[PDB]
Amino acid sequence: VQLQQSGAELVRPGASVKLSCTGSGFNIKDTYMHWVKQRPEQGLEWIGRIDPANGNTKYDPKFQGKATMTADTSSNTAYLQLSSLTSEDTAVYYCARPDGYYGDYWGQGTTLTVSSAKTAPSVYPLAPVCGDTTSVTLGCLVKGYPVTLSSGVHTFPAVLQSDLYTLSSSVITCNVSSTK
Amino acid sequence: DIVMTQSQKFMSTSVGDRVSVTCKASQNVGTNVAWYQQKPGQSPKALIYSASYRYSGVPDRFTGSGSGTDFTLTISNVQSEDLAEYFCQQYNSFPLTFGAGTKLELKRADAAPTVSIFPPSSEQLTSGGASVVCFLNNFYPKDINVKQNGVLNSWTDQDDSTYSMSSTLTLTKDEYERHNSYEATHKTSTSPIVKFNRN
Amino acid sequence: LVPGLVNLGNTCFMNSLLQGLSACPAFIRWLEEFTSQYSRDQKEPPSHQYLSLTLLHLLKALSCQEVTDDEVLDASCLLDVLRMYRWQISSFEEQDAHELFHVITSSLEDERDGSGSHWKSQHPFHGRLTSNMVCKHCEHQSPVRFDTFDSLSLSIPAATWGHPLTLDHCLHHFISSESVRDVVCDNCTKRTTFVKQLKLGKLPQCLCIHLQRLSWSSHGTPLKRHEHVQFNEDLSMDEYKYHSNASTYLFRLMAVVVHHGDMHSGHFVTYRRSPPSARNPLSTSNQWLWVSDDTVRKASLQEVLSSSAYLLFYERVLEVLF
Ligand SMILES: */C(N)=[N+]1\[C@H]2CC[C@@H]1[C@H](NC(=O)c1ccc(-c3cncc(C4CC4)n3)cc1Cl)C2
Ligand SMILES: [Zn+2]
Repeated sequence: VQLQQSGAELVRPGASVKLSCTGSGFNIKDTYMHWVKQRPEQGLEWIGRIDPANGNTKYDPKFQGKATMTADTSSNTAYLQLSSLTSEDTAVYYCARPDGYYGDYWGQGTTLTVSSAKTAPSVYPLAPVCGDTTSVTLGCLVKGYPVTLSSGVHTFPAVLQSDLYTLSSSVITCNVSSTK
Repeated sequence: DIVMTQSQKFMSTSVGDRVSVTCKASQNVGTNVAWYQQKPGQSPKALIYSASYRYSGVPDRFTGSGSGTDFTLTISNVQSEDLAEYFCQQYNSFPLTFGAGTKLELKRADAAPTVSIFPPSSEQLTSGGASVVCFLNNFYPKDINVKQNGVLNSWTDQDDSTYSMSSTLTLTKDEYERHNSYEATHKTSTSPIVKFNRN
Repeated sequence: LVPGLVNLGNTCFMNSLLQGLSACPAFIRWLEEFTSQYSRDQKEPPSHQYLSLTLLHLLKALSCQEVTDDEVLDASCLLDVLRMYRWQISSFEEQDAHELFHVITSSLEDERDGSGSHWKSQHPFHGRLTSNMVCKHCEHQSPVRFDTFDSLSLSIPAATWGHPLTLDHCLHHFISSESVRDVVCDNCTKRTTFVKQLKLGKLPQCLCIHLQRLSWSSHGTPLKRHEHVQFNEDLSMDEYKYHSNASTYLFRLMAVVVHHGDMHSGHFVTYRRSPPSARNPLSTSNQWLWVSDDTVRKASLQEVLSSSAYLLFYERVLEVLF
């Protein structure tokens, strides 16, 4: 019994977006339901609770002027609407639905991203030609990365500037959306 | 508003061990704390709804405890399934608030990393730029330190469960050739050893 | 096989409470004690006590097994005695188990305060709340104030996240308090803010919890709270107590009074343990019963723990050895 969410999206700063949720079991207005915000450094933050039998919800007072909530019942779509995005308003947004016997239901996450962009990158090798071997580890890197990219392999997560992510991998064959 | 102080971002355990992550709240929150679990790539899972009560599908390994202000989640006979992020959450008051999140890891015998450095490449120079990379792989201690400015870094999570790290410099060609005359330190080290010569 | 109680019309809320009080042996032993409790040598003979004896008469019959098969008793003999005290039932809002419990407990205390020369013992539902205030900038406290109770009447908290409500949450909501923002301190010699502690100082042997499931709505109509509160057979009170020491207080369930329906089809009912005196008058049973006026039926424990509690008659035990 899942609670599917809407797919992710990307916009420039100063815009506005709206998200969606729906599940494979009713009681939609016959329950409370929440939205929360997750970004790795600051962590999880609660933004509001919807009252889907009616619609006068409760918001976090540090969000109210920037986040708004609605929903529908016969079509199970509960929505979130948030506005005036900065690049600081990037995070994974979960919608949650409590249950009493099982642990409360959570949806597959929605990863809102915001930057001043709207570019399948280049790849470069990494070769220890110096030869001070005294059995060897080497690899490759990729410019401005969602990149798709055999044991003994370590790959690092992307870190990004100007919505272009520097990332690397370690073990030519750098093989070990965009096109190769 | 109200916030919960979690003790660390990171805790070390053994398999079959007993471990106790904690939360301390700003004010009296009664018995109204809940504990959650999240593994990388997943959505969160609720473990305990009051301070001590288990949901369905939660092993007897997990117990919650505390009242008012100081709270604890204890895992006994820790299984290999229990290496995840653990949050605590209030529901005594509006707004509802969480902690920062605590990851758990298998402790191990400290092991030095494997270090590599690479020069710029002719392809990278062909595009008009220059960039240098330092690998610090298979590190077994967490509090590694690696470093002038321009640095950017990236880290894997724990894998046998060693770490790994990447570190990078980026520059222009004429800037790179303007200065060729310029930390890899852990508790296993006596002093820094980083693997600059261009010719 | 406990005796039923006849109910025609208006008297179910008394029957359900009686079946509850009958499940607490300490209350029956107090009455056996209290009604026999006299002081030698005093020249003034004691004042009589129709209520204490009428109530013991019934609860002693509901405490032991039936003597005649499927016998149903008549507790209207109790209704007349209460009217000899001030109690004149005058509204539908008063046909309640908790209200009666407070009428009974007050009318017993009138009888303790009646005969004054002879010592009568205080009833086992009696406990004390304590209020105390501590200042944050100097970490020092006021001297305490005390208060009395016969029941912890817990208001039901409103939902926040949507986790199951527990008896712990309705208790911590009640036995706790906020901070005051303007009154001066002593140690800080001059305007200050301090924390209001509320805890319970005396714990009764018979502990009456009460969930405020029946109240009045915004504009005066009867409002019922339907959401379920989770409770356990054994309950530990060590976190609500004032004295900061390692001694332990633990309580075990004896009866649950439950309210079904509302208005036209509203009704009171009682889950309770079966009598102990199965040739072993000290062994508290573990077979539970469901009693509705003249109807008696076996009930499992999962049937009790799933019901929506109105009154919970907990009684203190020392250790969990069952
Ligand atoms: C037998 N079980 N019944 C008859 C006597 C008691 C019941 C039934 N009445 C009710 O069920 C009843 C009684 C009182 C209230 C009520 C309303 N508002 C507040 C309160 C509490 C006193 C604060 N009680 C509601 C009902 Cl439905 C008739
Ligand atoms: Zn002070």
